[PDB]
Amino acid sequence: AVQKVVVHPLVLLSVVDHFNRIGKVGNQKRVVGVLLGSWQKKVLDVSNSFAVPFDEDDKDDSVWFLDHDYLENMYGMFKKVNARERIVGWYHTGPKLHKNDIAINELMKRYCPNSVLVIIDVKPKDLGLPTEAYISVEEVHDDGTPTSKTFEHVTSEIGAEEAEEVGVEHLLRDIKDTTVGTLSQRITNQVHGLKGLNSKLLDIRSYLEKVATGKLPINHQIIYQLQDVFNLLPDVSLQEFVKAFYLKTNDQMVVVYLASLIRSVVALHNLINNKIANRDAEKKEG
Amino acid sequence: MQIFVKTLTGKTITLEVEPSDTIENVKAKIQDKEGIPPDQQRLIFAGKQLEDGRTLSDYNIQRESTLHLVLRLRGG
Amino acid sequence: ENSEKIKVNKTLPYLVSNVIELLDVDPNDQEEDGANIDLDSQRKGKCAVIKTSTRQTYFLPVIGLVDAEKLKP
Amino acid sequence: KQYEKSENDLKALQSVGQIVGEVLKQLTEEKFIVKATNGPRYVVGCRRQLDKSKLKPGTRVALDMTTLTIMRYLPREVDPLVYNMSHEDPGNVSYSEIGGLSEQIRELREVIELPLTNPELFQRVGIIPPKGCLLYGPPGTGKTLLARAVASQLDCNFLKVVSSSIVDKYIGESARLIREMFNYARDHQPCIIFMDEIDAIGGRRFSEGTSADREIQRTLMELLNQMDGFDTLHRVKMIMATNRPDTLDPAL
Amino acid sequence: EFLHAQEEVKRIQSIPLVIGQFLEAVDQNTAIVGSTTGSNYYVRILSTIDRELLKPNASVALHKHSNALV
Amino acid sequence: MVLESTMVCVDNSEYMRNGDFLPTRLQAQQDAVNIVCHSKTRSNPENNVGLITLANDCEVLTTLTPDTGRILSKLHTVQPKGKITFCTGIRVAHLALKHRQGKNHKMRIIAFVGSPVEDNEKDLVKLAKRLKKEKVNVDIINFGEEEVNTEKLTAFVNTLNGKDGTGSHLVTVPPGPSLADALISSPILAG
Amino acid sequence: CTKIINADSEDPKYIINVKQFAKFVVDLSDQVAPTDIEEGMRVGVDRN
Amino acid sequence: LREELQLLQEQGSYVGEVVRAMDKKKVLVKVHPEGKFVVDVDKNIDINDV
Amino acid sequence: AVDTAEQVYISSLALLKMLKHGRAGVPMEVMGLMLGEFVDDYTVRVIDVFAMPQSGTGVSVEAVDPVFQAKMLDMLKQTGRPEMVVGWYHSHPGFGCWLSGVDINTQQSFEALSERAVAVVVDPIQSVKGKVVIDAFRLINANMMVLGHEPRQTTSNLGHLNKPSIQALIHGLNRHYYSITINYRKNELEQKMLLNLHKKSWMEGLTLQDYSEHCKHNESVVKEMLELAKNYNKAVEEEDKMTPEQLAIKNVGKQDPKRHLEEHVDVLMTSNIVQCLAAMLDTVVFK
Ligand SMILES: Nc1ncnc2c1ncn2[C@@H]1O[C@H](COP(=O)(O)OP(=O)(O)OP(=O)(O)O)[C@@H](O)[C@H]1O
Ligand SMILES: [Mg+2]
Ligand SMILES: [Zn+2]
Repeated sequence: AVQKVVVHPLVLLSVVDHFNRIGKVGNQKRVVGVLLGSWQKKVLDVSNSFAVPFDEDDKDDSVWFLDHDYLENMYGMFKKVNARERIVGWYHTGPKLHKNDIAINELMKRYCPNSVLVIIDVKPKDLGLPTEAYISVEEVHDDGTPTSKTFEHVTSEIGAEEAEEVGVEHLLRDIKDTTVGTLSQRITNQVHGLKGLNSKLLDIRSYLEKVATGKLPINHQIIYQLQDVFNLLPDVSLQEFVKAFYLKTNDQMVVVYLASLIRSVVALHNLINNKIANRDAEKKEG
Repeated sequence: MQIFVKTLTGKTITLEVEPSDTIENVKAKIQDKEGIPPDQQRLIFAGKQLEDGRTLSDYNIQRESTLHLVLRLRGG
Repeated sequence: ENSEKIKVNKTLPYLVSNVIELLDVDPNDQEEDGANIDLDSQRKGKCAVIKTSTRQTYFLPVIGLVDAEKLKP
Repeated sequence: KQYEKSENDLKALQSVGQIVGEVLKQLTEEKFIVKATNGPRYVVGCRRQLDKSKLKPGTRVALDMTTLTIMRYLPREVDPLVYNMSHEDPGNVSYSEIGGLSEQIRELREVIELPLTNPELFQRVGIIPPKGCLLYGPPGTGKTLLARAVASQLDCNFLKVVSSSIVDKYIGESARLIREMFNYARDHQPCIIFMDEIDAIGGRRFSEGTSADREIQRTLMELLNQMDGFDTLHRVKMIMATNRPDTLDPAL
Repeated sequence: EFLHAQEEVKRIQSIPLVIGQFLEAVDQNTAIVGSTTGSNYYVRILSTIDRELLKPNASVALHKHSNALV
Repeated sequence: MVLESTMVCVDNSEYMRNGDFLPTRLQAQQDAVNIVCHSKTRSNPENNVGLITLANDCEVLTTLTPDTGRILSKLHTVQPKGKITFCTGIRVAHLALKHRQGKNHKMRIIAFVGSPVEDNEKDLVKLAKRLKKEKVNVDIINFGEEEVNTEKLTAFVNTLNGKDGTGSHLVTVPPGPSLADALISSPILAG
Repeated sequence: CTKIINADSEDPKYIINVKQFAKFVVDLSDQVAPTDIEEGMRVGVDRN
Repeated sequence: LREELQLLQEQGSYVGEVVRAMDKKKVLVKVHPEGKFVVDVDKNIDINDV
Repeated sequence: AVDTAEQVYISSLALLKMLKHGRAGVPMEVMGLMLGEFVDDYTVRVIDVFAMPQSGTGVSVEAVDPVFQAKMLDMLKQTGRPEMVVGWYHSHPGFGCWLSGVDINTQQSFEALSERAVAVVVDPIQSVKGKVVIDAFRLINANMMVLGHEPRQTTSNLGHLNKPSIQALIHGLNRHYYSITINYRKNELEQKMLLNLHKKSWMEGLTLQDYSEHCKHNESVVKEMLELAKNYNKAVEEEDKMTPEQLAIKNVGKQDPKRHLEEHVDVLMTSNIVQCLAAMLDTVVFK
């Protein structure tokens, strides 16, 4: 239904400052706010946000509040001050997918049809992309309940823009990994993404904690993929997968062998370009 | 009677007026305390815009109610 | 106060010109506030195009002190 | 009410005139490249609201004076010589008033009135109707009068030309009108061009005696090319008149 | 640090930009152009332009006020 | 003036659906809400009047707003159908008044109960001592029909205005379908 | 120095003309009468 | 490299055409279509070199 | 008096609202408010920024109804925590930074209630990626301009560090206003979480690259690299010749071999060494 989402770094930042402004409560508060944006060409866009007053008490945690007058007038100001801008859905600060977010989405779907949510990070530590988004799908289906509804993650990335790329690249001024040569790939995804595969091997190790001791629902629809992964584990090293591998090493290295051969001759022509400027000035200048 | 003039600048200005006074006399009293002509001033009482042609009693402004002061804004 | 201020900005060096064409342009779609402008395309009457005697053409959205009825190309 | 006019006059004196330009091509999404009617070519930007896709190469736009960016697109101009050439005739003379030459009246009707109303007959035979025709004869036989019969029939897309207002002492302004008359002619598709006393602009040619008839033969050869050079000359009929057709260019 | 200053120099490549035409160069990194206002100029260049994309009769950008090669 | 915020909790439970009261049970309590929101507005212009429910789905039907045009629009075909759930009615009343724009207002709530409740008296007394630590004064007004000589509500008001509260009451319902404009003349006259 | 096209009634409001540039609406100075500023006559004019 | 940000704001140099020099260190130079200018020389340029 | 060491702290959060609102309506002069937190006579802190609906012309830009202003500030007090208007900004489109004759006028309106309303210009054109040219200002009295008296009584070695542009010096600087040196409030609260959130990927490197065409692309470069080396088998041969400073000015019409010949060697290396290494890890890891 939706291809992907596009998040600007402003709305990425426009939650953190509110997380600072309610950080004096100390005890517990999740930041929940209205997400504004304009989805076009089946691509979800996210532009602007604010945060709505929201509290939560732990005993009987089914009692939420959205001050809709604050939602009515401030969006009416925002529809005034940017008529290109509209509602796109909502968000919450999302540490660990709290329970009220099954009907918050159903509370305010009378504005946005595909009222998408966004889970963000306030304490960043990962090896992935710390912005997560779901979508609302419902089912009268296989086994669980007559009324069943579960969120599904549509893929997420941080979109840039020519206005804000001026800003963020001025705001970094920090340790950087520019000059992409032979080394940026080695550290953006060869040092890093191999350890990125750690926390996904270890993630399914964490579901594996129920062998005879963990939580009481057992499998039914979790193991059809896990049965496939050991089935779609790749081909063993006996076939011409051995032979055609040596074939292309015997082709890819020849281009490197030519290209390195050129590198020696070019700097040797540079060597004479310094022996023309060494000997032809010691008699001239002194 | 006393009134409150609560600006957008966190600041509250107290004035002594009469209920039959016009708004242009109120903005003249702010000019006596600040030095700003009444064209550069906008007075808001409970989300309503005030006009100099009417008095305080037409808008039911009484003793020690709160006004809002926003200034005129023209850039170039 | 207005007739004083008009007299100040009615000051006589006058770069005389020629009326090329007198428009009929429609309001735009879509305009928004925040960067709203009452000067471009909120009314339809009247815009015009002039040519000065320094061989310079100019567009004008606002005519000025003269109205649109008694003007013609 | 007198005060209400004096307040819009306050509202008048914030407006700034805008540079009339023209779009040449489009470099990137924001890099545009234009040339004013003043002079030099400029590289320019636009608004982020004003349809950056619609700026085709060719159109006429408006600019800012201070920052020099595109504020607005505009349609084409209609060059007020030609607007005051178009529809300023209140003449109401008719075919009942002309008399004696009804053979030519039906002859002249055939090129200007018949295929404009019923074109399907020529398409069946397989020939194209004529572009135009001329009227020669001794002076005072009804040459100018016969066009005035047709002039009381159209009123909006009939173009009478005196063939002496089209020349002036600037460099290219004599040939700019002939471009911008026929550009007005294609924009109003049922249209008739009338060209009275073409001997001023027609001529034959010369071995280049004076300096004056340098830039008239340029003004003449612009007319010859705009008739039948690389353009379907369609629905644009031309009527010309003279007292003596001795002094005409054989290429015309 | 050089790559940070490498990209910083193009703030002169802003939007009010006028058009000339390349004519010749006296020497390294200084050239002679002709604007579309009729008058020719002896201008300095900007260093990051590949010099080997010049002179058939090249269209060039010029600065608005200072009127140098852009 | 005096700082409070009047918060009405309407009754859209399914036992309020008949026609024993004369126009409608719905419209009779509606004009009772209409006259008290004219009594709180005209005695204090700062008080906004919005409505909440205490049904199975504790919805913000209308927002807490000083306009009643949304209140007047929703209370027609409001569909008063649903199981009563008053045990979360304390939480949806109290946490609403912490979403207000002023905490220096007096927390004043009225509650309309016109249905048999199935609460635990041991659960509300933990919620009543919760309101002792939250310093909340609620005048509960009984409508409709209920367990007569209202069970668990005398015990809740007593554990509401305890510990030097001594100011809240329990307006009980008479089991007679009379005109309800005279029943609520005691809260509008005094406290 | 310039060349005057015409005067007009009720007011000075002279129409002036220069060599290649535009035509302006001008006024006198204090040091000259409006008498000998008859039409079609070359006159000297400040630059501002 | 970072000098040129504070170097290119210096306005450009005109190009002209020498006709002939004269007494007291000056030359007669005309510009494109602009009139002839009697201008002086700089100290690093010889008159007989012009 | 003041010490010309004013040191306006802003933020990390406000400037992105400044440029986005400044650039979305760039050729018109958009503007807004500055909602911050005052500190002592020396420094000031501006933390939040919001705009208003406006109405403009070419040379002027105005505001509209003041009921937008008070209702906006009430909603920002109840959500978050209350603040106070420390100033105002506007946006010259592609100009630079100065106070024009109308920009100075509404500043004069705002400096009456508090005397430290900071006037801020943001140019979202001149800012390419680095410098963001901003240069906040504040008025000086033209009465002391009449006195010929030089204000602001320099008592710290901090003001005369950044030099003004000549174009802003053509305008009212320095006869009616002054410049202020500023920096940015940076913290792990924000600085860590825009770096480690923006330029990140997940699979772009544990994957192969169009395996039948990468080796095909390893001929799409090498084929013309032969003839480009034939030019390198040409250009060295015309040396021991006319004084190779001449071989700089002359060769600006056409491409040289020598620089272009080491250009593809970097490309023909990293395209191969990455694709060879990334394939030889999946042999180990995947069974
Ligand atoms: N056939 C005619 N019937 C009636 N009146 C005529 C006729 N021919 C000419 N006239 C009269 O002669 C006058 C001149 O007409 P017109 O200008 O058309 O002559 P012309 O042929 O155009 O001569 P020229 O080309 O020298 O002007 C008209 O006003 C008309 O009244
Ligand atoms: Mg005739
Ligand atoms: Zn400005």
